[PDB]
Amino acid sequence: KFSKEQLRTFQMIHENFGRALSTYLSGRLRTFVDVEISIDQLTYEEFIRSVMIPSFIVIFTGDVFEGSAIFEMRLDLFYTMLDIIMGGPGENPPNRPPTEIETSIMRKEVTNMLTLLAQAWSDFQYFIPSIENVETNPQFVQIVPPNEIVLLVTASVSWGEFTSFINVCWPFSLLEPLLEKLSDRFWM
Amino acid sequence: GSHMVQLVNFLQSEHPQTIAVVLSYLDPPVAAQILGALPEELQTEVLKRIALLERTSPEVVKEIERNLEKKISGFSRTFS
Repeated sequence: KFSKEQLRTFQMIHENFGRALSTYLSGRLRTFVDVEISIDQLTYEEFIRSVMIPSFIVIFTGDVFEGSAIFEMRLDLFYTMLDIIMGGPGENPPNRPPTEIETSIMRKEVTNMLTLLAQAWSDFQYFIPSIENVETNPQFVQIVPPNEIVLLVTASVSWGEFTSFINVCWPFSLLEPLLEKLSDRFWM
Repeated sequence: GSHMVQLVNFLQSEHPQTIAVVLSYLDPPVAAQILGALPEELQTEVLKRIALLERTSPEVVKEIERNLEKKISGFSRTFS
C-alpha cells in the first residue's frame, strides 16, 4: 500500500532514470530515442499477466536489498537493439526466445541500464545491482506472493514509428524497510 | 565435414544479423557453403545484411567468438 506523498518521491527518481536512459538508448541505437516515464500501483498478478509471452525478463537485487525486483523489456525493442549493436539496421523483430549470444549480449546491456536506475536512487539508497536470474517466460518467475502490490515503473521507449516499453517491478516487500526510514522518521 | 555442419546447425538459429557477422569474417567460399546450407528465407536476408556491414564491433565479435569456441568444437583462422 502506497502513500500519495511517497508516490511523488518515486515519480521524481524514476523520471530521472528515464532521462539518463533516454540518452543511453540513443547512444546505443545511434539515433534519437525519446523516453517517457509512467508509474503505477498494481497487483503482482496483474502485472505478471500484462507481460507478453515470450519476453526478456531479468529479476535482480542489490546488496542492501531484501527481496528482488523485475526488469522486463518487451522483445520488439530487445531484438531491435540486438540488430543495431551488431552492425545492422533493425527492421524485423522476431517472435521467439533469445539465444545463447542474444541473451549473453543483451545481459550486459541491461546491466548498464540497471546501473543508471541505481544512480537515480543514489540519493536514497545506493546499491550495486547484482542480477540474480534471467527467464523468458513470466508465468515462471513468481518473485513474491501474487496478491502483493507493486510499484510498476513503465518507460515509453519511442523513436521513428517505433515505440515499446521497459518495466521495472518494485515490490512493496522491498520498499517497506526503506519506506519507514527515509520517507517517515526524519522527513516526518 | 564436421565443422560446416555444426556451424550450420548452430547458425540456423541465430539472428539474420548474427549470421551476417559470423559469416562476414569467414572464408568467402566457405561463406557461400553455409550461406548455401540455409533455407532461402534467410539466404536472401543474411546476404542483404552481409552487404550492409560498414560497421564492425570489437566486443560483440569477441563475444560471439568466445561463444562458438565453447559450442562448436574449435574456431579456426578466420576469427583469429
